Amino acid sequence: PMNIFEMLRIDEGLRLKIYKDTEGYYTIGIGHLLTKSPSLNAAKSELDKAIGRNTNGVITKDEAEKLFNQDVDAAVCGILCNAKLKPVYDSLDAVRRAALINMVFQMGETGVAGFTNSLRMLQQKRWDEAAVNLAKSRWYNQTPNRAKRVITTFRTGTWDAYK
Amino acid sequence: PMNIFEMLRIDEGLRLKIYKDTEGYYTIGIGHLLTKSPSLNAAKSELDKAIGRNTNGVITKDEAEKLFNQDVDAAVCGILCNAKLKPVYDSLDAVRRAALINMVFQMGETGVAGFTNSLRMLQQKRWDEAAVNLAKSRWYNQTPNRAKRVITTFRTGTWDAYK
Amino acid sequence: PMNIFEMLRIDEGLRLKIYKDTEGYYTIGIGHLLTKSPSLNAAKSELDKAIGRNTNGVITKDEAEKLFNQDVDAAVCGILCNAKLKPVYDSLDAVRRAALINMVFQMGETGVAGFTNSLRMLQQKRWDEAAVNLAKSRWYNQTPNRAKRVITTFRTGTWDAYK
Amino acid sequence: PMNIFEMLRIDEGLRLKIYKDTEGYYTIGIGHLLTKSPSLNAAKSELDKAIGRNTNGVITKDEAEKLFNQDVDAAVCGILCNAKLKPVYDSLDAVRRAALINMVFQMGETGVAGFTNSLRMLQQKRWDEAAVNLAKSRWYNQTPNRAKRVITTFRTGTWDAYK
Ligand SMILES: [Cl-]
Ligand SMILES: [Cl-]
Ligand SMILES: [Cl-]
Ligand SMILES: [Cl-]
Ligand SMILES: [Cl-]
Ligand SMILES: [Cl-]
Ligand SMILES: [Cl-]
Ligand SMILES: [Cl-]
Ligand SMILES: [Cl-]
Ligand SMILES: [Cl-]
Ligand SMILES: [Cl-]
Ligand SMILES: [Cl-]
Repeated sequence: PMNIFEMLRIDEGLRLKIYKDTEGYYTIGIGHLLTKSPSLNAAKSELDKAIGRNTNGVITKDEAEKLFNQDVDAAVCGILCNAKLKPVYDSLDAVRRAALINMVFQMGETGVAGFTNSLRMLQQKRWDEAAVNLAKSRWYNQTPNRAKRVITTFRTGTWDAYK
Repeated sequence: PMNIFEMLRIDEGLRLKIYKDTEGYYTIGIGHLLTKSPSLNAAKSELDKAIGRNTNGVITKDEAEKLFNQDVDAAVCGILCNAKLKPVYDSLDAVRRAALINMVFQMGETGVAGFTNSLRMLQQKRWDEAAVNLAKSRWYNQTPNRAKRVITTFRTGTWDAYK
Repeated sequence: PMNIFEMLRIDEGLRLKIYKDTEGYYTIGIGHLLTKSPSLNAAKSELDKAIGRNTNGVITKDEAEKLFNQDVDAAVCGILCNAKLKPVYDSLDAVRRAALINMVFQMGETGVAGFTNSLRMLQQKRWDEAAVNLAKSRWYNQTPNRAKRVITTFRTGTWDAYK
Repeated sequence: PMNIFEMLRIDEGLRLKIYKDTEGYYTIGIGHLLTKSPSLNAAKSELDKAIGRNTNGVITKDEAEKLFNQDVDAAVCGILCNAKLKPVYDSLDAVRRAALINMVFQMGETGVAGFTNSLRMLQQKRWDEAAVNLAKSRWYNQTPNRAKRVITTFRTGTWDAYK
């Protein structure tokens, strides 16, 4: 069964033990940054406070899903407080909303808000035109496999790229 | 006279004509991203809507200061909605608040929120300990001149690094 | 089947035609305020913009549910940006979260944030103690049938008061 | 010297000792709600945490101004996250911004957002038309002395109603 958790599990991974992300920072779950502190103990302290348990740096899938939903809520709130993103989000169906949230997980609300032409196209239901435009971007060149899946989601409005 | 506008003018520059930032994106003023679209016309369209004027891609200092204050307000609001940043911000004086906002301009609220040990030190008024810790960071290594000025601001609570 | 839509339908009503709320303001759906303007035309204009349709002041249940979900998202975001509400919300299960959101629909985030002792009790899983305290409140005296249902939801963690 | 602190001091009062507001709730400073709990001890506990001092329920003017600025920042952030208020606020000068913030202190962001016709008039710089419309409102009838001062501020763009 496909949904936003399974989508972001594919795109960001689901890691139950603390690990270093691509910038060297302690992370867990679905891309959840614990701390920029170089101390593994600091990361474990942040994790234990968040989870309410002495984790030893290892969480369960259900705990990861709790952190993930916290992060989804934060993404949605950033979207709703952003004048470029809110009207697009308001106009989108659940699957395309998941694609927009996916972009926020990757680059943050301000980063997604920068796609001014493509966002306008999405609001206007010009799915393929938006997709063709997004595929020309620096975002796409940097992470083309993920971007292609997210763009297919905008084009089709289905989970087909994740099946 | 030193203040947050003059501080960020030194750290991010004050550019009255549209230019490409370090990621190649059209920007103006004090680090204000206009669009990620590769179209200069798109950037000019965003700018003209924001300013209320047909700018030709060139703004006045006062217009730049208006955009800057919009960006400061956005930074402060992100700080106030972040559980790691809000209590620190609430506890800081104006000058150290400017240093925290400066970090948000550079890396965003979620990025600054990652400095969990240093933030705790700031909340506890352990200025030098926070400064020594921040100077060990990847942030510092990447942009050491700016980081050193911001860290001096946290250590001293003065504008001395910008004089 | 019980859920937050059905809960708030019982507590705030589901009205498909524009009506005046208890303060005389044009409202529709599940307590969704359209405008404080005394003009029915103004209310219809706001509604038509929100729905994307020439409604004549009458919406479908599905349209009402869309507006309702917009309002739920706004409530959750206000909760997450409030230092008194966020840690309680983070700690609660889905059913008790619905009770907290219900209070936000009624009185707003700042209003719910005022229940400082009861909120602490909820965070500590002291359900009955929180419920006994809330039943002593001015909120309860003003709207005792709704408050009793919401308080039962906090006490029991079930939808029993709505069945 | 007139400014937003002095404006709201006139409209909401400046009270250095805990008092009950018009709804019976413990309040201090410039309309700052401490708690809805009927316990004066609870109110004193909230106050002491906010101030960092054992206050005995009495604060200094400077402490009141700190709480006031926290409340101004919260109002501005609510304005900036509201699709009806943000574009108006972005377009207004400092004095008229103070009038909008004043309304948020009184009735909250969602309450001010309800003035859909008057807000449009303000965005269009139709000051007198907005003022004439606001004076017809339930808000005005309920609190006519305050509303008249705030409306004069919108009409004139000066502090004249507070001199
Ligand atoms: Cl759609
Ligand atoms: Cl774009
Ligand atoms: Cl990739
Ligand atoms: Cl300080
Ligand atoms: Cl740190
Ligand atoms: Cl540098
Ligand atoms: Cl629970
Ligand atoms: Cl309480
Ligand atoms: Cl009732
Ligand atoms: Cl103006
Ligand atoms: Cl109005
Ligand atoms: Cl009055």
